[PDB]
Amino acid sequence: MLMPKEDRNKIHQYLFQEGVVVAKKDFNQAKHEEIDTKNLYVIKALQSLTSKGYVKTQFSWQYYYYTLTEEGVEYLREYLNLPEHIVPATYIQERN
Amino acid sequence: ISKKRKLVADGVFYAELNEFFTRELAEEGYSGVEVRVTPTKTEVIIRATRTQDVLGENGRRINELTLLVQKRFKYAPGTIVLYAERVQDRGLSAVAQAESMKFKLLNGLAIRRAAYGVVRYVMESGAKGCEVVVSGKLRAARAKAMKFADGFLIHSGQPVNDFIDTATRHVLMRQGVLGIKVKIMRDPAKSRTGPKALPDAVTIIEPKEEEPILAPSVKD
Amino acid sequence: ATTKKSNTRRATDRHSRTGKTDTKKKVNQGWGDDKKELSAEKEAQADAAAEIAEDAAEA
Amino acid sequence: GRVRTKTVKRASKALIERYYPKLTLDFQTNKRLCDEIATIQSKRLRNKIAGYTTHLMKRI
Amino acid sequence: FSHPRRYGKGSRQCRVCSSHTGLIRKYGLNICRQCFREKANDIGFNKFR
Amino acid sequence: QQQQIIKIRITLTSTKVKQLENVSSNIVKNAEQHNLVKKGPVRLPTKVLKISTRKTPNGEGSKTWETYEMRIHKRYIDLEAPVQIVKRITQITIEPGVDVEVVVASN
RNA sequence: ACUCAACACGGGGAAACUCACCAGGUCCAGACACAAUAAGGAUUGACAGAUUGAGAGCUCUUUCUUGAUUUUGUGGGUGGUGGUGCAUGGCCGUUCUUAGUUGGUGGAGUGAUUUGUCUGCUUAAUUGCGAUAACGAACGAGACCUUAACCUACUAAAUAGUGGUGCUAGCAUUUGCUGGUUAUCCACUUCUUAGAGGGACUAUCGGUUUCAAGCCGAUGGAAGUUUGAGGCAAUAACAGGUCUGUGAUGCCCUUAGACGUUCUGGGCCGCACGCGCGCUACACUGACGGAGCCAGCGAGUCUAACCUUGGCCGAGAGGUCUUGGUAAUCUUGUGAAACUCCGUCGUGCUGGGGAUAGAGCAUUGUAAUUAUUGCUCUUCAACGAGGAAUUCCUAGUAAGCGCAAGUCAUCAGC
Ligand SMILES: [Zn+2]
Repeated sequence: MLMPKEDRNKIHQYLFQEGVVVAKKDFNQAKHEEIDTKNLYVIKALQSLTSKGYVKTQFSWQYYYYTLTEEGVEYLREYLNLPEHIVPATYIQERN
Repeated sequence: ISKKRKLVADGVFYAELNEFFTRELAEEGYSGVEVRVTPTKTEVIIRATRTQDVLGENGRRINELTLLVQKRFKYAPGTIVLYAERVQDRGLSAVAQAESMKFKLLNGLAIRRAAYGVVRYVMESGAKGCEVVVSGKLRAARAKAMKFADGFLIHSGQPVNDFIDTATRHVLMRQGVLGIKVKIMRDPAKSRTGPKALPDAVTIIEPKEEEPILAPSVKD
Repeated sequence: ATTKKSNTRRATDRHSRTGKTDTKKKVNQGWGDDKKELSAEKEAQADAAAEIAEDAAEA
Repeated sequence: GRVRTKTVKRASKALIERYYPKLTLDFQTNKRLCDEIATIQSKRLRNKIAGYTTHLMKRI
Repeated sequence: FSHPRRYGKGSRQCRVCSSHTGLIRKYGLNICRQCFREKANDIGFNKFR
Repeated sequence: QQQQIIKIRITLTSTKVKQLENVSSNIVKNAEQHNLVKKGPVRLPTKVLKISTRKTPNGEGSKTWETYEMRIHKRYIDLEAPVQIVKRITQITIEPGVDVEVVVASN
């Protein structure tokens, strides 16, 4: 899908920060709840990461639940040029 | 918000969670969930069999759930706190057995071995009765419904709600979809809470053997 | 206008139309065989007792 | 109609065998006895038991 | 790519399955009648009489 | 400031009668133990939420209906107590599935 | 979907949506991998006309904008209210809510199997008595659970209610009688609420039978038809229904000029006619006008326009200014309808009946035309108790009668 580089980067940054993203299955929603981008871009960005193994998706009650995988952490680290050290929120003492 | 609306919304919150974890914690052997609403926090307890690798890695792939929970339902980080908990009586959990049936049927243990396998595992561990029904396509085109009953179980009345634990799962495969039905009666003697018998079960105590005749034989 | 429905092929409902039928082999390969019942049933107690050993060793 | 099931008629015979000494030909005292000596879960069944128990005691 | 969707069956869909038909709105449920009977006891609606 | 006696309404709402009676009993007993002025647990009429659906997911069969009920039990207890004791009473009686609201009576 | 077990059923009351159908137009929301193509721009965009229902840069005119996302092929996905319910899951309907089902030990039989599980009487009941090569049991029935009827007995309560008092208004003198002031206040908990417990077991007596199970009469009692009503409901089955509830699903079909999706308009309502559920009627036990005037179950908005009181405007529908209510508190005593009284008519298609139809004024909504709906006047049809047939029904029941809820922006003959 054709997507602005800015919006794509915002989604990748969010996903790396939190390690999870929750998107309602609404392609017409003008703005995503947690990210300043169109909800369509979130769903289609993460669909492209899931097809490559980088993100695991679960779908329930018209919501997509995305969880970042180990391979996805590495990919996003390279893509964002982040310098080992900085992990995602899912490595900060999870417990739930 | 009204109380009529609020308690219903807490019902739908539970129901959304139960269905979420069912498909998320499929491999990790999810029994169920309970929630305890306090003023500050909201406690949650994921009961599960495989409680080792649900947690793991000093937490690396676990709170994904809570971050997913806090994200959707609009909770702060400090409020909601889940817990992993070792499930008690793996046999009597009807959900666990129908889930275990799936994994046996996936790696290709044949129906009768799988069914009799699970029935005997239940019936050993304290269970007054059991049932397993498997329905659907299995290699033949026409579909059929085999039953694998053992022991004793009632069917009608309020005791069903009390004792017997129903659970169902849908299992995917090359040819069609097959469907499982694990009733497990549990013994009223091992109650914990509630009544300790069936309503029909009358019990009589035997009288002590009293000696006839006797004398006055007074005391002071 | 007056002519009612002309059935809905209910007179030959039990008689299959495909023409294909299931052999005894296909049924038995899916749903297990009645001759080889002991082999299946004896392996169940082995599979059952395997899990009970793992359940016990959790002190 | 009023026809009593097995569990009524069975447990009535089972009480009378053990406690024909004790019990009377009167419902009210019997029902209060059936609480102590027998362990019945239900309240309605207890009143059924004790009622047939009284019917048999009348015949004896 | 969009038109009025403020009222009517086009607006309201099921929480679970995204069907417009046969909704239960009472008490702000928004669950289709079929899905309700599945998730009735889970919510806390139990049969009695 | 702490010793100022405030008139307070504790409202208890639950679907489960047993838990709600236990919590209600514990609040009343604790109020007695501290010699607080109590108006006892007023039982409000139980709200029966009723949903009637067709049993069948399709058009077929006899027109059979199912009726589901959710019962909401509501109680309130009025207490005259200082602020410190009230905070103590509310914290001790948190049972899962009982909702507890505290309203300060300002006229 | 087509006998019971299709046909006011799909919670199916479709103005758009819903939506699947029809005439037309967009968008790709075409994952990924590989190559092509390639930053001396792969490729999105868009004013004004042209074009088109259209302010859709869709396409065309034209010359900017953008900086590798993609486009273009090749595999391969994704979605599908596309097909098959005769490939399936789940669910539900039916047989059957009928009374039915099974094994242990013993007996009979080489065996499959059988008896138990029965001639009779009894029960709502394979419920029991009794008969008895069976004996003792289990599932189903029953018990249970929810609900409805009693409990001057307990437990308490202004978010329920009463009795004096504080208070205050009128009638009347006799203190009174009848009302305001919901915490000015005190005391109770009968009525009301719901929490524990009690109460019924065919109790007790009289008949009539294998003097058994039972049944029938009479008296107490709140209640004596399983106390009334449901819920749950065995072994099984059916090529019952549902792939148009589902991100339940196999396979097949389709996949950029789409059977994906979305926008505009139409259609689902279209009318020589045949059938099913219903509403309103045919009048005098009635219509009409005034007056009297009594329920129960409900439901209801916080960042949303929900239930609406009271005042004011209006013939009415409605409008309008404020207020209570997240609700035993406010709406609401839901002063519902039939009915009750006193009037008006007088047996005539009549003042019974209110179809069809004209004109106007409101309301909801982006939109009311193929009348959404309501209101005013006018128009005033068939129908004089329904042929052959055929449905439902045994006590607070049938039938009459309206009300709330569901759906719901609006619309009930359901
Ligand atoms: Zn749904």
